[PDB]
Amino acid sequence: QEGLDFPEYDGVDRVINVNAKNYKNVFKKYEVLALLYHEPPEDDKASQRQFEMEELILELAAQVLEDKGVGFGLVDSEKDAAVAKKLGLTEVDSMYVFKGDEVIEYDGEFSADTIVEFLLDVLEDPVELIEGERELQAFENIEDEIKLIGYFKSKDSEHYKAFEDAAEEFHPYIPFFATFDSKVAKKLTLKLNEIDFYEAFMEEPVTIPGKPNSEEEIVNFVEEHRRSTLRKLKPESMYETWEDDMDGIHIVAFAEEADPDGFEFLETLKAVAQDNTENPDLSIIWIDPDDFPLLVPYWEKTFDIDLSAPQIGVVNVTDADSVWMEMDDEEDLPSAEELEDWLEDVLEGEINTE
Amino acid sequence: QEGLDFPEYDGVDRVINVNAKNYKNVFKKYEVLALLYHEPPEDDKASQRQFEMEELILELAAQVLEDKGVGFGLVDSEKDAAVAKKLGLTEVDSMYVFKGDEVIEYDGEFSADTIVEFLLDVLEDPVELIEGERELQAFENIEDEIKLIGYFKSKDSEHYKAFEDAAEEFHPYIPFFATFDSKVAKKLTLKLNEIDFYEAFMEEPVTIPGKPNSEEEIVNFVEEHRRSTLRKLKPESMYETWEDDMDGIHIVAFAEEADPDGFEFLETLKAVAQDNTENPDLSIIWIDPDDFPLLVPYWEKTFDIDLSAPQIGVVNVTDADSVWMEMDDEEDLPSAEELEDWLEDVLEGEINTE
Ligand SMILES: [Ca+2]
Ligand SMILES: [Ca+2]
Ligand SMILES: [Ca+2]
Ligand SMILES: [Ca+2]
Ligand SMILES: [Ca+2]
Ligand SMILES: [Ca+2]
Ligand SMILES: [Ca+2]
Ligand SMILES: [Ca+2]
Ligand SMILES: [Ca+2]
Ligand SMILES: [Ca+2]
Ligand SMILES: [Ca+2]
Ligand SMILES: [Ca+2]
Ligand SMILES: [Ca+2]
Ligand SMILES: [Ca+2]
Ligand SMILES: [Ca+2]
Ligand SMILES: [Ca+2]
Ligand SMILES: [Ca+2]
Ligand SMILES: [Ca+2]
Ligand SMILES: [Ca+2]
Ligand SMILES: [Ca+2]
Ligand SMILES: [Ca+2]
Ligand SMILES: [Ca+2]
Ligand SMILES: [Ca+2]
Ligand SMILES: [Ca+2]
Ligand SMILES: [Ca+2]
Ligand SMILES: [Ca+2]
Ligand SMILES: [Ca+2]
Ligand SMILES: [Ca+2]
Ligand SMILES: [Ca+2]
Ligand SMILES: [Ca+2]
Ligand SMILES: [Ca+2]
Ligand SMILES: [Ca+2]
Ligand SMILES: [Ca+2]
Ligand SMILES: [Ca+2]
Ligand SMILES: [Ca+2]
Ligand SMILES: [Ca+2]
Ligand SMILES: [Ca+2]
Ligand SMILES: [Ca+2]
Ligand SMILES: [Ca+2]
Ligand SMILES: [Ca+2]
Ligand SMILES: [Ca+2]
Repeated sequence: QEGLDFPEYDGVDRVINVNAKNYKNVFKKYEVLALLYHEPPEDDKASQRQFEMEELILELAAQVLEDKGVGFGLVDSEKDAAVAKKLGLTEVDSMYVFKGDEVIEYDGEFSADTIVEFLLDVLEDPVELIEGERELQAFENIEDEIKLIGYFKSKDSEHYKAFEDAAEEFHPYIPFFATFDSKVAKKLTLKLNEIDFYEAFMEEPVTIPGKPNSEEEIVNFVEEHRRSTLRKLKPESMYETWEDDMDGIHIVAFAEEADPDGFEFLETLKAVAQDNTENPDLSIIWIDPDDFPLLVPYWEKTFDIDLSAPQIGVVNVTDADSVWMEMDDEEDLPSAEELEDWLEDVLEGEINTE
Repeated sequence: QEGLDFPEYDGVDRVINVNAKNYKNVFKKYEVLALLYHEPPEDDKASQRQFEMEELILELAAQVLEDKGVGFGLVDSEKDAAVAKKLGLTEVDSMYVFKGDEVIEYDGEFSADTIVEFLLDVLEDPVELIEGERELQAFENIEDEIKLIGYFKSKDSEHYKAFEDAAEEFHPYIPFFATFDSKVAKKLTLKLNEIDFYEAFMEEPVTIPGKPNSEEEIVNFVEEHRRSTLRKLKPESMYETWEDDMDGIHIVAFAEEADPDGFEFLETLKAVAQDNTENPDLSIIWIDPDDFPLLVPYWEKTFDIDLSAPQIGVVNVTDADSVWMEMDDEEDLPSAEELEDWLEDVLEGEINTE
């Protein structure tokens, strides 16, 4: 209770419809503005209470973040079509966050805490500094996300400023790090103004060519290397990741990292992904079921799998049709060779959902 | 949406009031029964709305976990005082989970996902086996919670069965591990029938004396060593931890593990905690603000601290009055000796909230 009191919605109306009349003043009122771009709801009671539930979630987030200068609004895809075209709102059910000169699309779990955590991340500065051996270890501990790190003279360096400009383009989904510490740069093998790109779960980085790097060179490189061989599904971006597949067919690996059997399978998956990381056609989404408890019974019934054991399979996003690697039980995990056999069969189409 | 469809409440009334007339019927209907013990809500509209919101959270959890044999019910502390006393429901706002011969008290964040995640943990078996070096590594990776591991001949061992009996008494809050692997036991330095107790964040375990250990011997040891020197606040048990104050105060350390500065402060805190782990009067609650986004603005306003930087201080649990260690900014972290001197001043009353 005292010192540990979750906020409860006070009923004050803070999330309003944004339209051609007020959108210019609403932007002036709030330093950071989050606009949910939505289609008009249907009269169905299941979709009626659904839409009212969404706005109340934004109402709680608006209350929690009021003092930090964050505002929330709603934009109707039909009623406010001219406003949506002017602002760049194009994907229904996405929430567009306006910070400075940037527009950030939120396409993640629509819950109050996930949205507030995301907005708190948006409020942070886009570049994290690294100085000393212990901060370097914190950088090295990052593995489940893409990361960049550059070595510059100081914050006054023109090349640091270009690095920060590029960081703003991907904020807050890709952490950018900068060091002015020559001893840190030496251990990372970074020469002056060099920037290293670390693919998720990869040990070895890729150095951005053509140093020093303009904002344009960094942004183009990151866009070219956007898709990791192994990606971890995260609530803040779960629908963006789920929708980011060419043929709507995912290789999905379920592994509970804290469980001994899940850990064993995760080791093999990471090693295979590392050994095959140059394959431009291989991409695997790792889901830790402990990150999505409300989806665990849904997954087990829809996929006909037991999520207390590791799994890897093929999922068709059209109708959740799926096929899974055969294991006798949790102790019959594939070797790296067996896993590589199975992935090659999936890429060739020999193993499929159809 | 297909493959990533969060469940929505279907309006079916699955959570009902459990009273002296129906309580035996309800226990018979469900394998596992979770009963929320609550006072009657106040009659004003806001109090009524908040109560209906909490029951809808339970209705969603009951819908998600219906096929797994879980049911939820409400017990009124005024209307149902007799049946509450008979069932051992004594702490208002606690949810008591009945599995087998055990009653598990839930005293954590009242959210649908946290509750469903907790119930899925309850449904798991209370002892996890360790076999092989890679599963041993998974055990060694556990550090933010108390863990026990024992070496027995097989599942048929009388001493394994006593170990499993004791595990059920702390399920699912303290993971119990067992190995029948002599190679794993040798690495852990476990002799046959020995049980090692690992306090959270400690590198060295404490062997339970008096092997072979009966259930009562294990339960008494764990209860006597229940409070770690450094314990992490977790949503599943946040109120149990917060209500376990030390003479009306908590020493609270805010540190974001993923942030380089939070990581640095966390290293020092873990080292000081290990160096002072024998002091029974020292206990520190580590809060990672990334784990409680909905409480971050509340904390910054209530404690008057900047949660973008690491913090440690004293919090009075009666009125949330607080005092915090002064640091210029996130780079002005205390050394291990400075942190230990500050903790000593707190334990002597030289630093206090009054
Ligand atoms: Ca509250
Ligand atoms: Ca509203
Ligand atoms: Ca969406
Ligand atoms: Ca831009
Ligand atoms: Ca989308
Ligand atoms: Ca954060
Ligand atoms: Ca700039
Ligand atoms: Ca730009
Ligand atoms: Ca981020
Ligand atoms: Ca290099
Ligand atoms: Ca260049
Ligand atoms: Ca999108
Ligand atoms: Ca595909
Ligand atoms: Ca297991
Ligand atoms: Ca196992
Ligand atoms: Ca790759
Ligand atoms: Ca979880
Ligand atoms: Ca195994
Ligand atoms: Ca096999
Ligand atoms: Ca099929
Ligand atoms: Ca749904
Ligand atoms: Ca009901
Ligand atoms: Ca409670
Ligand atoms: Ca309580
Ligand atoms: Ca949540
Ligand atoms: Ca779990
Ligand atoms: Ca037994
Ligand atoms: Ca017992
Ligand atoms: Ca647990
Ligand atoms: Ca030993
Ligand atoms: Ca004994
Ligand atoms: Ca309690
Ligand atoms: Ca920092
Ligand atoms: Ca720093
Ligand atoms: Ca201790
Ligand atoms: Ca978080
Ligand atoms: Ca204040
Ligand atoms: Ca100082
Ligand atoms: Ca630092
Ligand atoms: Ca002293
Ligand atoms: Ca005071």
